Amino acid sequence: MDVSLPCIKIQVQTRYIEEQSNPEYQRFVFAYLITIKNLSSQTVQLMSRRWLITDADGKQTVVEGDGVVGEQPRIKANDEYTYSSGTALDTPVGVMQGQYLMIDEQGESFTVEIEPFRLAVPHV
Amino acid sequence: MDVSLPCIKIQVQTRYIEEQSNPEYQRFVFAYLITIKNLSSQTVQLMSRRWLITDADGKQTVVEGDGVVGEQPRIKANDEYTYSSGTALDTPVGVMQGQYLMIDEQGESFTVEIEPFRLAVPHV
Repeated sequence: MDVSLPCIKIQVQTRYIEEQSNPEYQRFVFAYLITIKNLSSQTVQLMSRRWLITDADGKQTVVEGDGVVGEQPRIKANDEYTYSSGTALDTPVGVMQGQYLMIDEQGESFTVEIEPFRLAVPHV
Repeated sequence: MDVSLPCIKIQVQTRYIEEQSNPEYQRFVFAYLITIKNLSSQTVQLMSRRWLITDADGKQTVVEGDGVVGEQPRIKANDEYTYSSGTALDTPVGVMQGQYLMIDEQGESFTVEIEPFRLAVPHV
């Protein structure tokens, strides 16, 4: 009957933290706030994460581990989980992309892609 | 920022077609009815498909082409598209899995995985 992977919708908002940064010393600090909405009919659980973080010059770093912010959130159908974290770059703009490794209700592994998004100093 | 690919829910029901089959001659025919639901907030379009069909003895076949049933359905948010089609195997059971290639509202490509489902003679 269901033959699609559980639908997980991810949104992100970002903000440059001027109070933690030092442009002079090439240190640009960003905060990110991420919402994970379970759009499937089962409860799912975020087990681990892997980030690929690229600065504006193209320098790549990998950051992985279990959970987000120290936890493995269990998300019911039609529920969501939000958290925030941060990264520092050597440049005023950069990109993060990666994946969450989740499990479904039967303890089955599935990977969820976090599409690339930009980190940027204000530019309106 | 939405940073996951559009959520597309695929469901399926299959049926063995006794009138089209000939067990004596090892010919087993199944029909399949697929519903594709747009759970994102943009209009998407299904452009092509690719199937891997596996019979109960492991014999594999690939079937691919543009559209489904001649069409490239344009599917709005919270609408759905249903079609049926059919496959014949040498064996009373087998498996189908594959992919749809869709485009999003900006006309970007994304692949939707159709997980394995079984085709089977009735066995209740």
